Amino acid sequence: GIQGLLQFIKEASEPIHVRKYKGQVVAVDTYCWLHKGAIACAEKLAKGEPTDRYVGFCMKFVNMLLSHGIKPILVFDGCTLPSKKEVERSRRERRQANLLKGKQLLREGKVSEARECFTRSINITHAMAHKVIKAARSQGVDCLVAPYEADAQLAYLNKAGIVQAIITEDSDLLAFGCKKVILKMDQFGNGLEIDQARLGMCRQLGDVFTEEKFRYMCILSGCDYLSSLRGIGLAKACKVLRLANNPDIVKVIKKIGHYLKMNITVPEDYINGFIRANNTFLYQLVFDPIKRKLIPLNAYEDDVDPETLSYAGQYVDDSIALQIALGNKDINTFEQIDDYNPDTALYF
DNA sequence: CGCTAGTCGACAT
DNA sequence: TCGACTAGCG
Ligand SMILES: [Mn+2]
Ligand SMILES: [Mn+2]
Ligand SMILES: [Mn+2]
Ligand code: NA
Repeated sequence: GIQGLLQFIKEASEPIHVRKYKGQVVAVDTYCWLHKGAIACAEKLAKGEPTDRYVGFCMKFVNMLLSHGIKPILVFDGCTLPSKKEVERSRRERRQANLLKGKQLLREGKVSEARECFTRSINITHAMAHKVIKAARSQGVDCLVAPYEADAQLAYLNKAGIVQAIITEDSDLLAFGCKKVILKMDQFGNGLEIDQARLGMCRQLGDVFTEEKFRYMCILSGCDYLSSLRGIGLAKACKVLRLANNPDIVKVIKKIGHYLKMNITVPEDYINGFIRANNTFLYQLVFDPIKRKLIPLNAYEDDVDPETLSYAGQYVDDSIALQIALGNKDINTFEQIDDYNPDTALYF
């Protein structure tokens, strides 16, 4: 999550409606709808009580898309990424803390604060997502569980031309190189659209509107893969990259103390972290829904050795990747929880 | 002025 | 899954 990215490129956004993509294909970061839908029933998901309201919550959105002739491809998060294991551990810890806090508040009498702790201990399991998948398949809507992060999968779907837009709330999709991103979409169909090509409209970006430089900026600002340097945001990173008259990024990062004229100590492990973060944004494993195989988000360059890309996702057999993609195989238990077969009547 | 980290929100009666 | 708002510090 690139904090303050949306407001930073505000001049490259515009209010639209979904009808602009009428008759076209659009992929969806479904976990946002899952969270917002789970908020309405936080306490019941906290007590372990049976609840399927979030299903209907996502379904009114899906149906709203179907009403305007849109073809939605619901994309779901899959396995945990090693480049995000720290943030995941932290989030898990906070969810646990809030859960225990709320449960303690139930043993007193405070009902509001307990609900406030329960609405911040929301854990979107893969079973709920599977419920949403079943509900979507009952309506004939394509679904796809990403090998890891849904971000990279959406990015691939958008870059491959399989979809023409990405409905999400996360700003990372821009850093992954998505062409068209639809943000802040209500249940009525109104939202903001940020096109990559329009990134040149932002005067405060300068010449930093190319995919590579924009990615470097987003990384230097501070992402989930790598915490930024102390005192470095979007503006200073963009400033460095604008003053960066050098194709090699490493030397620039080593010269960040010069480009900003500040006292910045940069550890080697932070440089390695930047390389790993960049390679995470570039070559994270996604799933080709047509050829049915595990591929990186972008084709490997000649200046990169895929042997040292374990943090960007581990390769598995294409059959397993397909079973996970369909959602038939649970992410954790790695066991078959469903028996859906797309052949026996997205996947051409 | 820009960056940081904490608070607060998304639901919907 | 995330972002929006802001007091407080450089
Ligand atoms: Mn998760
Ligand atoms: Mn994501
Ligand atoms: Mn993300
Ligand atoms: Na930062």
